[PDB]
Amino acid sequence: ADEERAETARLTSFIGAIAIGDLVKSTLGPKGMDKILLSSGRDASLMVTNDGATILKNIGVDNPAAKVLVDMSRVQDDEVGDGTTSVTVLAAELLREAESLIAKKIHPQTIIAGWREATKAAREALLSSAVDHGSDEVKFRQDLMNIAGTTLSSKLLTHHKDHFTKLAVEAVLRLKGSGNLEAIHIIKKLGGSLADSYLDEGFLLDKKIGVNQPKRIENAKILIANTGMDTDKIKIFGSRVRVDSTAKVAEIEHAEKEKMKEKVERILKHGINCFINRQLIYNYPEQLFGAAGVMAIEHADFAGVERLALVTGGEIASTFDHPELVKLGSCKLIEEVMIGEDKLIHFSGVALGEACTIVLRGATQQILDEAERSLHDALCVLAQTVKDSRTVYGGGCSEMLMAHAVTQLANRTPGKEAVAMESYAKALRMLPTIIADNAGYDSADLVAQLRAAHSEGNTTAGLDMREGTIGDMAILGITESFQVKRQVLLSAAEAAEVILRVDNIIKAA
Amino acid sequence: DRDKPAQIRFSNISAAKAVADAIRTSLGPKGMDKMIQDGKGDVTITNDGATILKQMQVLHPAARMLVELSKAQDIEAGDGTTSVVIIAGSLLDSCTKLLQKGIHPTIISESFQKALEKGIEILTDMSRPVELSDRETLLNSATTSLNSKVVSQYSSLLSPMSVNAVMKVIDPATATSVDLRDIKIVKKLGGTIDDCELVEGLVLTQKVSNSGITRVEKAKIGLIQFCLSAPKTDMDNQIVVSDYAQMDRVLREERAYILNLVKQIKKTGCNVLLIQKSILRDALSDLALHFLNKMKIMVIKDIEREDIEFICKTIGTKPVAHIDQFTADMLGSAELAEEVNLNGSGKLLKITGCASPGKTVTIVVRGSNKLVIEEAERSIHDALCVIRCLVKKRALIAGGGAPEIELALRLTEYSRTLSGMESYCVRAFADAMEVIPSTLAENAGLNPISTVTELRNRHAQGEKTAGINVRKGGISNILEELVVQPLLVSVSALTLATETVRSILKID
Amino acid sequence: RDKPAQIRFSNISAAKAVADAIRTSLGPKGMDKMIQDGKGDVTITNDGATILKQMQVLHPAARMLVELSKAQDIEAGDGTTSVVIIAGSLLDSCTKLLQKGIHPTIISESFQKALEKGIEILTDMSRPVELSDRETLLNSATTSLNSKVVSQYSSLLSPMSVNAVMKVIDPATATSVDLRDIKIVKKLGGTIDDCELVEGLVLTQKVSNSGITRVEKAKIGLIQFCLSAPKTDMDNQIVVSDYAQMDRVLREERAYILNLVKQIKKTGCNVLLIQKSILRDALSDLALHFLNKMKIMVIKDIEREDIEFICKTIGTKPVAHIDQFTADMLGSAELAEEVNLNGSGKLLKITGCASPGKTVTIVVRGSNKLVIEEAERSIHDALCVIRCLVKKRALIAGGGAPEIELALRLTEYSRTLSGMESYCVRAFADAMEVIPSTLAENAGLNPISTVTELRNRHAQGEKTAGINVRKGGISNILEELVVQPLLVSVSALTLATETVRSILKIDDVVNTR
Amino acid sequence: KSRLMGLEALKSHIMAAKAVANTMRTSLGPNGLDKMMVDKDGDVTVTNDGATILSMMDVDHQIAKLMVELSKSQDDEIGDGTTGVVVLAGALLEEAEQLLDRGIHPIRIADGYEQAARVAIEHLDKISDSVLVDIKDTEPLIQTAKTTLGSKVVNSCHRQMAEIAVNAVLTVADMERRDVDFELIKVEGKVGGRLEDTKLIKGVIVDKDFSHPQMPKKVEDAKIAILTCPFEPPKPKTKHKLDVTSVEDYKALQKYEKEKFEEMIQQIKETGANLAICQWGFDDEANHLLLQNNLPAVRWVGGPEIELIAIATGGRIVPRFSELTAEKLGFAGLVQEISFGTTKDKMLVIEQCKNSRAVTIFIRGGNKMIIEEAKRSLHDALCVIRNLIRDNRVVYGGGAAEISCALAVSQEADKCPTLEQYAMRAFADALEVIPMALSENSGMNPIQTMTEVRARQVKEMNPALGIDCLHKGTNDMKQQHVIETLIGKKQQISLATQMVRMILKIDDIRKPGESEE
Repeated sequence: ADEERAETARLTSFIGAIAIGDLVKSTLGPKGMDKILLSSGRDASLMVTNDGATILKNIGVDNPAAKVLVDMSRVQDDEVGDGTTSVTVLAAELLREAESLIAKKIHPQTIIAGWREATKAAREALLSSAVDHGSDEVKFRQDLMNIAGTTLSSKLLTHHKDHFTKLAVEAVLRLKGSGNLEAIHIIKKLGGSLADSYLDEGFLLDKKIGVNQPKRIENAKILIANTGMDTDKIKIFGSRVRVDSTAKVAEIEHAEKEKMKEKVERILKHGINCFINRQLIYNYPEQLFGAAGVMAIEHADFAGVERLALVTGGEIASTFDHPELVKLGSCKLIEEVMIGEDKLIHFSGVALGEACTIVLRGATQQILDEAERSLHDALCVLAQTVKDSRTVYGGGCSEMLMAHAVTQLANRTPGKEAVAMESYAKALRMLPTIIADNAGYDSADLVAQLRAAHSEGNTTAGLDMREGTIGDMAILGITESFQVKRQVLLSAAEAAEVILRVDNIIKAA
Repeated sequence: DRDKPAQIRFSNISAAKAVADAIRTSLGPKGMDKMIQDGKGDVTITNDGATILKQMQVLHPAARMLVELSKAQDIEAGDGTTSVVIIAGSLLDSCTKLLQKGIHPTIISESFQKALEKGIEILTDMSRPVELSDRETLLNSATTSLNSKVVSQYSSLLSPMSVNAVMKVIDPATATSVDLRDIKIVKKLGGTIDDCELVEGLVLTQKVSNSGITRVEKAKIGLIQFCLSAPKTDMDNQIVVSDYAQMDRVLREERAYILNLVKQIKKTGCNVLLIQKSILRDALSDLALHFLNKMKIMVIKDIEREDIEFICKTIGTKPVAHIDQFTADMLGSAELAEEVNLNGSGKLLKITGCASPGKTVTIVVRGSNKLVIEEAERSIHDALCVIRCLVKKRALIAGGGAPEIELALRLTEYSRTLSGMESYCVRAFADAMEVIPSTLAENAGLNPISTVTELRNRHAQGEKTAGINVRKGGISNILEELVVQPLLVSVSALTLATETVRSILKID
Repeated sequence: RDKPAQIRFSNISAAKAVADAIRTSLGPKGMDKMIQDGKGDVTITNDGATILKQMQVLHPAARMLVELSKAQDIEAGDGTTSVVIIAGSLLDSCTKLLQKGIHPTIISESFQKALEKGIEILTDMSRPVELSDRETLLNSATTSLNSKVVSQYSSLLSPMSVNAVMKVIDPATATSVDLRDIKIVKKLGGTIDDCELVEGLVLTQKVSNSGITRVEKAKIGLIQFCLSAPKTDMDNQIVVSDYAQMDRVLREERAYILNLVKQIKKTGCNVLLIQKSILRDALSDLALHFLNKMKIMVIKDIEREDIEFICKTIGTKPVAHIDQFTADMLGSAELAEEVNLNGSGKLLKITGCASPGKTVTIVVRGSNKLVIEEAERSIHDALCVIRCLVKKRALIAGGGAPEIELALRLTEYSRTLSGMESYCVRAFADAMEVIPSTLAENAGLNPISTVTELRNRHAQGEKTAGINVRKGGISNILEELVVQPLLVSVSALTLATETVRSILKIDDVVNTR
Repeated sequence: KSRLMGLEALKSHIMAAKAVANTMRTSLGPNGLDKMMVDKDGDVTVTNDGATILSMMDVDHQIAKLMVELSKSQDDEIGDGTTGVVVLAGALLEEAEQLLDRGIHPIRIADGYEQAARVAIEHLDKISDSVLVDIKDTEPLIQTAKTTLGSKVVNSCHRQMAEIAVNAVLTVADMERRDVDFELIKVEGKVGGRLEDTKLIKGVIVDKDFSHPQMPKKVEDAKIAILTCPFEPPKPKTKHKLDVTSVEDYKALQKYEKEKFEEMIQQIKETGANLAICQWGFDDEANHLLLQNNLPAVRWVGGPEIELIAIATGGRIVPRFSELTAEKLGFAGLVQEISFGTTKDKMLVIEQCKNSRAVTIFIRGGNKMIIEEAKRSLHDALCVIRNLIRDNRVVYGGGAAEISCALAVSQEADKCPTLEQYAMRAFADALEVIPMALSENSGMNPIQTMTEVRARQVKEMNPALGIDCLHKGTNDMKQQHVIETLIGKKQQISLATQMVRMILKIDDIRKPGESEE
């Protein structure tokens, strides 16, 4: 196994991971330019990305240091949502620094040293640019509407965001201080328009067994079950699948019917008007639920039967291991109703009040799953925005603010730490270059002016990639929540600092 | 880099003009055929945009964008497959330099996609409204386009049949897009051109009813996606006899399926039955289907699914894949349904009249032989297409690429009116319109170089009069020899250039 | 950039191999060099103490060492290899220390700190011995003369060296008995047996034939004056075309000058050292033999040696034309003696004169200059090592041996400094063990028996002693009669310290066009 | 056939060794830098602890192969210097090489290294304190078990791991000899918690068999029934389906299980716990019917486990249903059923005071690699006191002791002379290479910070204060709280000075032509 010493791994660390920070910063900003997605080894079919996380997920990279970023990318993208393309570049921004610093004789120990303290200096300046908006519900309304769709900006489909973010803020407006994304039932379902993407108050199922089970019911008891029917679960009502004798295989079906039929009983005898099964429902027990006033929905959504268990107050049957014994889902309203082109089974009267079904309606699924990809990262920031209602002034504003802050701190520090810390806030100054140069406008003008603006200090005028020029952050909607920034300010310098301690790399590959 | 992406997008910019150039000297019938060797290594002689790009092709992203272009033109229109590919490389010249001229490619695109908006604004302004409710003005710009274009012979017969289908399927005044979904292109084998018909109910390809009713009134349209044969293992029926002592015991329960579902057809009642093919459906018991026929339901056994699809949605015969789904209601109700050996030779089940979603008409392409049936296709269809363009964007316009050269003249000055860093953009944009008729004034012969010179000036002078006669290929009138663009044939190709280009300019 | 390192490394490289090819030293080692040159010229060279200077090497640091080769030879005249053998002993540590994370600056004072402490310990191993002592003169000469050319004529040269120094001795432990002072002159003929110490000033000139003064009563030479005569300094309108009138000019030219040389002998001059310049012809060959008619020792084109020593000793200046006679700026002379031993050689001996309390003029003789130079360079370096003992009164271990004593003990000061250069000292404190094992270098087969022992031979002898490098056998390195004053070794270290420290500042690429 | 001569072999042994040694010296201290491992599969892992990463490193070259084998015995007793041996074993290496290239025999200075190793040992043994106690060690163990965690996994002190790592030793330290061994306590990695979430257990623990969560989770007595025999009907890793001669015989089959449950519960009840540890995972449809008879059976757990948890109590496993015996059943001081993680089920926690032959610190983590290097932390904090148990002993420095250790060996060189003076030259400096090579991977001059304590060792002796592993501005090996068993440093010397000599073993470097392939 081959030992990579300092510069071998470290250059290999830069070339990939900084370029990994590049094609993603090529996507940084909505005017971060579209990157045609050229996949590695499979799927020649090409999307075109305004968000670099795709590339990271689409294109695999051989650089191990770059293999780290995609995960850190997914750290943001999953945990924090937005900040995904950004966490990758700021590290590369700090890596571009260590390009010199290493060859400039600075040991990566020191390179972490300043960035250890410097990370908070920006955090603290971004704690200073952290100011609570959303301290009022109307604020919170528009504070969501601020950073809700702001999450959707670079992300390829910012257009239906008009209808989407209104949906996205309403469901979280309904959360009312208690973030629940499981009480939001996420259904990406084709049909109708994309502006026909919808938010139900209640639960819902994209699964419809059909109209051969009762469609609408009031005061309905929903059985939440993995209970099988043709599947032959426990508690013999009549012969299940087995051979106990010559003719015992024949005693199966008719008594399996009775078993299916008393697996109506056990299921029905809950008193249900709806039986929602995450597993199969055979047609006779199905239709015998349809004859029992029970709506039996086959193989209903895993997450749905799970959220129906969460939002509606249901318990899973333990896979019929509670033949009569399982607590029901209880939703006073059953609606089999068409959102889009598809009849979907709506459930209201559910246990949770925040319980909602956001129905994302694809006019095409490429935008639909994209709506769902743009949906939750907002909801990620939103639940964050819920818990901490606040903003930070983006578009380079707080960047340059933090830049002028940490640098002037890198000016009052400047021991071994500033060697990193001057290298630190320059990245805070270098990302404002990225979006504006993505915007195709001189940063050296704007940045160095944004510098002056934030060398005067600023919460307001910041580089607006919408305008492509320096402009207000008043909470204009391009003012970012403190939610993602702190996470990126945490997550970004890490992978840099992470590779900073391991230049030594032993490779048996 | 953006430059490696540039060099990529230049390669995109380049290859997008590369194979699309075979389309450019192919513009119109005066545009020329290109013999095209194929991945199979076969010469293919094609003058048209949709065929050339989609027939022999390569792996480059531009080639991916090529096939999108006429196709996006097709779903919009089906008319202007070539022209939509002519506008790309036009802009691709307007595009490439602005990079090299120091303009950011989003600014280049947000120019051109906006330059589109302001630009194509005056197209409809230059344009003229025509009546989409009146059959003639429909048939006019339908056939006037067909007079401007190749298909005449059975069109002037079936272009009114087109509009006869169109007039039937036009509910509103803008006539929506006249979705050809409201129309049904169908083909009978025997018969001549004049046998081409328009039926509110749906004509069905062949039919099979053995003991059954050949013509049935107020006809419940049955759908059997189930079987008339008990489910198969080694046979069509459920009978497999390995023992007689068991066969008496097998006798008992095999008697139902042939009876029940068959009778269930007339238990729910059916005047008709749609049944997919004995290959499309496991087994169809004829011994059951005979009694099923003999119940005097109208059985079309082994019927194609895509007609069933058009039966399901357009005349409202709702899906029955199952007995749980088989009811009298999910049956369509055919005001008449008839097996028709008439209109030449061969059987066709004709639902004649129906309760239908939309306005459903089946236009059955027919001709003395198969190609003459195929001659009847674009005879109905091309007019339907130029109509569905004329209706989707209501106004008509004088065609022939004059509005290209016409508004190419103007938007430049209006680009120049914009100032900003995109004036040079939008002007380059505006210029690109000129090359489409250039190639046209090229391909039709002689001098394109002159043609657009005076025209764009004539378009500051006479405009709509002086233009490119596709026959003449020079300064002329598309009004004097009538060349009409139903706006959507133009309005289609407008954004499709800018869109993929905006993408491929934004593409890294 | 990379430019400084490589050539600086090459300064440490190209000069080291030269300095590494050096040590064959002290007697019978290696095989003779009959040297086809870089130009192909074939040349025989032995006893590399002289070959150092003789060696022709290019490259910046490599030619530096030949220029550094005289550094020991220029002031001292004993153990000329001592600086060149250690010229690579510093280049030993050079590579490592540049590669050790130690700056050329930190390596610069490293040489100093190693030089500073080195010459310090050498004083402890310098045994002070009397500056005027006949023995510490004779034996210093002897030990040298034993190593120098003549080991027999040493018994003649060593006291003559003593007697030459003890005449000019300015007894001190500081600078005295310079080389400008003692005048070492060579005379064809006689013998090294007849090499004569002469207290008085002896000028070595080309004297015309004989029948001239070996005797007393002479006014000294060093005259620049021409003899003005018709057809010399005087106008003659006699025109020369015909042979007879061309004959009339030389006769008045020749007949007149013989009165001038009488006026020159009238000055009391039996000797004239005539300027190598010419006022016209200065003194013509008419004038010169007329001078020889007056028994006046006369050399036209006299050497610069007898011009300055006659100024240094006899106190002599030119005198004017002898018609103008003289200012008597000619110094005091009495015996003008041309020794003819079998007639060989022309030697001007002034016995009694003005003298600056100094300048013994020792006449070095023999059957030939080769026999003469057997004594001359030997008596010189005998004078020199005596001069060195007059310079520094002491005798230390000879032949590079004490550096190995200085090796171990400087390794102790490697600890006492406790600095970044203490490591530098340490690397070089072990780089002075190299010479004795390396002096054995070049001769022969089955090598290694010499090496680590000569290292250990002092190491095993604690900080006291080891085998002699020039003598042999286990003893004190210091007291052998291989002995040199402390000057020679503290010279060598001081000399190589600087020029090799320049390498540390040698950087980039810069060349005068 | 390849034939190497003398240095040639050596020079061939020099190539990767120093390169491997080079990777060690930038790993030295928090100043140092971890060694990432990309596997033969390409698996990218940050690692350390040379024998560990040298086991991950594929050893082709010969001298590296002992570096896995030598450093093995290094990590066991000590826990540190495994990354530090190859430093000196690489540092002392070219010491001899250049001497061999100075013409010095392998016959000559190679003894001198060990001969200087003992005297450096002898010198080391004075430095700081050969003395600790079960109380004193704790603070060294604190500053060990703070930083041992606080180097590898986090940099922060995690106390619940810190002193529980040392007390786990201290729990079995006094079980034997006043000496634990490194197996005599165990570190069990599983992640249900965070890093700080851990279980100090005086016996082994497993996740209990749960055949359904709603069935009651119970624990009783002090004792456990460890079972090869049936606890309830056993199942031998083999399905048993439903075959009954009548529709009533299925419900008649239902009683057979439950009655044989309680019967063999009753047969386990009198013997040990009511709980199983059963070498047979039985039918989980039936197991939760016994979990409905409660008294939870621990089943579907390894056959080695019933062996493990038995012997960890000093007990046995009941081989046969007729062999049921309390001694053939395992034990505990307390068997308790405690939740593994916060949310998940309750693992059976067997805390064994009826014997502890392994006191298992069970550890949780946010992730493996952290709980790994938290485990890998614990192991060293466990290994360092495995020195302490034998002699309670420590020292402060690699830049305090060694520069001082060298300082004796330093002038001792010229006290040697002839053979080993060049050894104790090349020995002493090779010691000071480590503070050098650590000052190397520090932000400081490896010469100057070595010069730092050099002047300090020309001043202070046996220093508690030496250069910075913790990378501070002040260098105090006591107050950097770099703490290493003077056994370990001694053993390290013995182990680090070892390999270089060993490449000299016999005169045969002779290969058929394959010394590596």
